[PDB]
Amino acid sequence: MVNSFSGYLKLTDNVYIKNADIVEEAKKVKPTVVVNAANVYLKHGGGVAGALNKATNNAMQVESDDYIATNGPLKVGGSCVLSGHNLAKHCLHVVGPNVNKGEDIQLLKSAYENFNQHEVLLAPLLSAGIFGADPIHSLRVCVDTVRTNVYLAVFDKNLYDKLVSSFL
Repeated sequence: MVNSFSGYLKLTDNVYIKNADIVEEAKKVKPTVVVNAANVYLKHGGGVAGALNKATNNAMQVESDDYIATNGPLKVGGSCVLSGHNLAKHCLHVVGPNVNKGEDIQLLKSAYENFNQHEVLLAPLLSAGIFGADPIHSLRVCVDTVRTNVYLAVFDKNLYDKLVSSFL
């Protein structure tokens, strides 16, 4: 079905990419699902998580603290669905491995598998940015793992251009 995502470059049958600030893109589109680059404690301090949480006026963090108090930490490679607040219907909090914590990059595939539970998502590249993985690798795993329709927002223009120009 037609959707309102605009200005994306089509990489494959199901994967699209744009140089965009995921906060602004979520505010404009109000997608059914926005993906957060979460950690196991849902402590949304920085990176994508800090930015999304700030845009919710800390409501995402308040909700997340209750989630953790009830359920305990997520697994690396795991996820949970919480409110999307003012950004989306739902936020899919997905934990990619953090290379700066020594976590196994193979868990990146498991992390992306969570996307297949949703027909359409707005998402960042998992484990990129402050999580320390190579974004080119993250994009490859995304394309080779996600079968549902995923609209990727890449914050940095230089990285966006490199991701497009190196894509196989």
